[PDB]
Amino acid sequence: ESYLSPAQSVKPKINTEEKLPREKLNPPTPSIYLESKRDAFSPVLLQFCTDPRNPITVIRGLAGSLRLNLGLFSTKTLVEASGEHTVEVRTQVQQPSDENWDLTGTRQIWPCESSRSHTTIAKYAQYQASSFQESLQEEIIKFGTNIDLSDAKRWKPQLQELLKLPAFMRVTSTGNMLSHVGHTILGMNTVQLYMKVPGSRTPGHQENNNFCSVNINIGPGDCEWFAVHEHYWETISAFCDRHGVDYLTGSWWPILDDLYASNIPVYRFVQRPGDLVWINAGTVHWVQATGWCNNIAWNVGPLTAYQYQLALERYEWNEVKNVKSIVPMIHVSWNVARTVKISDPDLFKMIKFCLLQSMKHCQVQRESLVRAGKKIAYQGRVKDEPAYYCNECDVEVFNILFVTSETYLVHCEGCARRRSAGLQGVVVLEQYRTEELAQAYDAFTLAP
Ligand SMILES: O=C(O)CNC(=O)C(=O)O
Ligand code: NI
Ligand SMILES: [Zn+2]
Repeated sequence: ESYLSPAQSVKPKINTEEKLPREKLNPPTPSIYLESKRDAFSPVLLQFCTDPRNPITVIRGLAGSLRLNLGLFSTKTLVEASGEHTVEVRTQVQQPSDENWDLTGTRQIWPCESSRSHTTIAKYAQYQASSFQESLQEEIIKFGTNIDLSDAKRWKPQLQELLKLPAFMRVTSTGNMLSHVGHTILGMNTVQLYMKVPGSRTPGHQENNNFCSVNINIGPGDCEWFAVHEHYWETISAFCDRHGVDYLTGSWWPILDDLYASNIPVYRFVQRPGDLVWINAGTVHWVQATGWCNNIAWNVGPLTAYQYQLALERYEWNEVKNVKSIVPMIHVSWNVARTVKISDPDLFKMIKFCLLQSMKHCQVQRESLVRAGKKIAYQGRVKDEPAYYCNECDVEVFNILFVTSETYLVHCEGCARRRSAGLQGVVVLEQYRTEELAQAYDAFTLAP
């Protein structure tokens, strides 16, 4: 049933069963300094970032290296650009980066209090200033997050500046899987902006479907990072379950000494302004703003055996957990095989095996349908067309689809069948004839 071949895994081997020393558990943060852009467009750094052995990466002083203008992202510039833009606010209590405490501050705990509000960039930029104001007068916090640069109109010069980036860091690249979904998934293939005051905290998580993440500190203020290799993710999960916080949907701040006691190595590093953090596929992380700063982040799937697997594992994992994979993987794999060539021998062979199963399933789902006497219509495809999801379970639907009215809905077989037992009142369609898929399959081969 699975779309992956375990025998094909490009994952590293960390069968490590020996308590690593203290120097191991506080391992040095992989880091790169960019003299010149020539460096930036080098393949060597691409190698580095994608290396499955490097869960996180900080390129140093990258911005000034490409001469990227971060004033475009300054809070002053954003207010002019859009003053009334909506931003969601997360209210929290200001604490030190490694600690999360109970209200009485007696003991330390995983679950992270977070409370949503909304406001305008306008007012919030005001708060960011009125906060820094009193800090001066001296010598509970609000956090702006999930602000869309998606609109290419008012954000135009903004988005036209991160085109200076190497191909693999860009929001849209023919070599970026998020680019083959064929529609917008916000803050992944769009740019999200964060405006912070000191102690602004993002709790533990992984990127959607294990996609790599690019993050650039606008500055001035520093951002403190913590991260853990994708390998340990399910044991961290185990902590959340224990503490009654949802791993995937929940807001949690890890207790480091818990992780250390788990023989779990932790990267911390500081991100200064102009520094680009690259989160590799799979890496559990959480962040805290030591300063006043703005940050910018979007998601990038590279094309690598590693990225693809982890994307697809999480995908199968979400079906199982009954969470929605924000990326329509089977749609993407097909959309890619067709558009893009492939050098990478493991990557190739992985998408191919996935496609085969994608193809094998339709052939079954159809076969059980046709002997069930169901009429299967063919509806072709429009250009610029979205992937499909069930209405109830939110699982991805590809190829054959189940439609209902009152204006139209799409279901998977199970959720459909439940509704109507004989698929009565349901119209089964095929977006792809069996030959269509058949040819596109062997049309897919290996590029030098
Ligand atoms: O930059 C921040 O505050 C949070 N960023 C992320 O979690 C990311 O880029 O993946
Ligand atoms: Ni993240
Ligand atoms: Zn369903």
